[PDB]
Amino acid sequence: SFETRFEKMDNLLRDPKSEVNSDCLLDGLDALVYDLDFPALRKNKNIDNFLSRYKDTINKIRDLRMKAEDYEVVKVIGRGAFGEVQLVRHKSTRKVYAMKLLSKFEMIKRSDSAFFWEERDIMAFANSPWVVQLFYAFQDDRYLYMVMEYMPGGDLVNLMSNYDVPEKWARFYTAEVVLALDAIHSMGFIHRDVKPDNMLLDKSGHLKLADFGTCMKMNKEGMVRCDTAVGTPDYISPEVLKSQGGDGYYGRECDWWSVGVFLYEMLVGDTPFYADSLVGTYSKIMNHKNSLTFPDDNDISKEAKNLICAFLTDREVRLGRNGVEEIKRHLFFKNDQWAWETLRDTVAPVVPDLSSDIDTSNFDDLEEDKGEEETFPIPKAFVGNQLPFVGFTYYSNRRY
Amino acid sequence: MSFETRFEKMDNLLRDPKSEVNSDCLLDGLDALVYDLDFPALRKNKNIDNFLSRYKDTINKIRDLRMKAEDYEVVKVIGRGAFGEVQLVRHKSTRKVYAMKLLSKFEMIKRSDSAFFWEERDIMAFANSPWVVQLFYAFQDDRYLYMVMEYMPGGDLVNLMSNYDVPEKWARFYTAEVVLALDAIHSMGFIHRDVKPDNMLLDKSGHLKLADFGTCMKMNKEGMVRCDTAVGTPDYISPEVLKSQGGDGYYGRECDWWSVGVFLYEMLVGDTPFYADSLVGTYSKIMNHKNSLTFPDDNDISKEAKNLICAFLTDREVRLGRNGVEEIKRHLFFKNDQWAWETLRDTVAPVVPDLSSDIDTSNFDDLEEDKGEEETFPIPKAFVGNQLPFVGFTYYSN
Ligand SMILES: Cc1cncc2cccc(S(=O)(=O)N3CCCNC[C@@H]3C)c12
Ligand SMILES: Cc1cncc2cccc(S(=O)(=O)N3CCCNC[C@@H]3C)c12
Repeated sequence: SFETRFEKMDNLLRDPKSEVNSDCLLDGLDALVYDLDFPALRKNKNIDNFLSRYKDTINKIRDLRMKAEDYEVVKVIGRGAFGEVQLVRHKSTRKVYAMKLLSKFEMIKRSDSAFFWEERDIMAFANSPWVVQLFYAFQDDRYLYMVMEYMPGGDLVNLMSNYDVPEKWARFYTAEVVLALDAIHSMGFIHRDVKPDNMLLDKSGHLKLADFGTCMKMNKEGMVRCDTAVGTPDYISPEVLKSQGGDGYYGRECDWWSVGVFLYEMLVGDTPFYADSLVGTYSKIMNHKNSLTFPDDNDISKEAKNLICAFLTDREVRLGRNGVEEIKRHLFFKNDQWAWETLRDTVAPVVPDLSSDIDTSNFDDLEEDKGEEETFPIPKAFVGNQLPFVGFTYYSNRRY
Repeated sequence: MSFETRFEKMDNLLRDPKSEVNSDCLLDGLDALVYDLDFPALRKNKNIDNFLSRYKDTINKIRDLRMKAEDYEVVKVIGRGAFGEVQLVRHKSTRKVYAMKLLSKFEMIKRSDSAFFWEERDIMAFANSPWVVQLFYAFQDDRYLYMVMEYMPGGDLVNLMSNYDVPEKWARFYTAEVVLALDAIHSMGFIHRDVKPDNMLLDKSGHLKLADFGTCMKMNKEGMVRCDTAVGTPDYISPEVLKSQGGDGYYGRECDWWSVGVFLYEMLVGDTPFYADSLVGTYSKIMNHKNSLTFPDDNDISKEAKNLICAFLTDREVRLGRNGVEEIKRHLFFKNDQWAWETLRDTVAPVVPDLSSDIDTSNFDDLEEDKGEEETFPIPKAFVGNQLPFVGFTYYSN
């Protein structure tokens, strides 16, 4: 019909998940103008006319869309591999966020993933108390921007470094991680990178999973086919570490192995497979059968040792293989202060004491500025470097 | 300005029909970029190959839902333009009848002329005047631009002048309707620059509308325009525009009234006042208008008609219409006892067309057969950009 078509079209223009909604269409034009405004291409008639035809229109567009100078930087609080994360306040709304930056030139310069899509999709739609929420995402010719909620409590690395964690606490944080990963699994994802660095606490002291740069979608059988290893040297599982072209076909059990490494560190004080070098940890992990030993100290309860061992073993025997419910039924979690279905409603072991909306005490000092980072080379001919990052924007068509 | 304001100002721009960043214009820019990149030589670049591979399923579906050419059923060819034919069509779904104009993209690029359609698209779409032919829809593909307009069943004034010896009473009516039609186009801020019977069409009631505006321009601060172009049909073109060969000339809107004087002269005498065999001879007679403008040895033309034709066919600085349009209306030639200006298009027309159906094309002569195969674009080796001058043309109505 003539109306059914006009309707179907209006869906693809509004739906927050359309490949061509207002966010994607306003980006596509913004990408073209950016990737044409070079004197070596201005010699072409069509390009020179097009840029002069849209010059006044495109400068009005960029002044109205969300841009970097809309935010007031307060302090740098994190360093990612591709860009820093800074505590900012929106100049107009006065609201405080944690803004993440991603250098476009850097990611294009050999980072075989285009990973930002998976993290943008989860943090924006997950709608879970265990997942850090993405509020806005925008871009320009240099960086990608991810405006997320600020976690004032800090990461679990900072907590472990300033405390000797007792079992009561370890039980709480391990249980909150288990529910956090089960929520990510329900979305159809294997995390592949579970570690304290990616765990942050809110203003109440409860745990959330920040960063999802290594998340991948499971198939119908619930497995993942990968030819290259992914993760962190200490927390990586035996099957993900030996990932090769011969197969490389693992399930979600690898995530629970990392939770066992996480529990071991909170009690013992060190990683279960520490070494003098980095490549030593590798041999120690592949030989987990004989290398996994607890130090001579009576303070690790029988149950704690049992769970850590139930996680740190071969995939086929490893606990958590028959669903997440057999992990929750474990005796280590058997306590008398909370229940699973009401855990994030109970009072946290360490409640943070904050002075203001911008209290950054739980975050160690960084440097700021660094000068100016070099970006893409000025094109001689049409390169089209913004085409990969088209439609990353999350502003005009957000889900409410 | 607040954040709630900045967000909403942006959101309104995607629905505003006058906006250059409206939803249809943004959809054009993506539709275009896929055409001007999908060549096996440019697939070597991965940023392009990856961009095209993502929007495959998507851009194919977009080009399927939007208004396309096969949505209309062609009934008969009724007109021919420089860049493509104009055909009477019926929309297959709504069953409504329109006159659709076609413009070959490749042709406009080849002739180095792809910046005139904007002025006509803007007027016919927003003019909202009984004197202006209305544009309902405008869409495109990789080959032509499309302009869906209201069909004028009355035919052009050329066909009327060829089948009748136009009496003064009629000439008075049609000249007055042109004067009001041009005054409406002037109020929008435009000088027409191309007033002739070919561009005048009658509706089903027999009243005049200006169709085709492919040479209109926006007037500057003093209400004038500086331009430099060639000459197409110099029979109606004024002295000032002819002296503007280069861009050294600044002319006002009084050039449009000169053409109205040529229009009145033709309706009565029977021929153009400065006609010649060659194109350079027509020009020479226009420049020497003080001596070439004459009248036949038959006093069929009244005193008033002679006066008005002379008041229009003189130097710009003395030409009638310089001191506004009101001094033209006050002229004694128009002094009649049939109508008044403010109610003219409500009176009965001198020639009311007799129609048989919604597709009666009797007032339009049959048109040959173009037959000439349209040439296509050669496969690029770099970025050519043969779609950028045609982004933002698509337009829908409510
Ligand atoms: C400090 C911080 C504070 N508040 C919210 C955050 C949301 C995502 C990431 C961070 S972050 O910790 O800056 N961050 C990115 C740097 C790489 N290391 C992983 C880690 C999760 C936040
Ligand atoms: C026949 C016709 C019939 N109905 C509506 C029309 C609207 C615009 C142009 C035409 S048209 O006359 O086809 N036309 C274009 C060809 C060049 N000459 C100018 C003239 C106005 C219409």
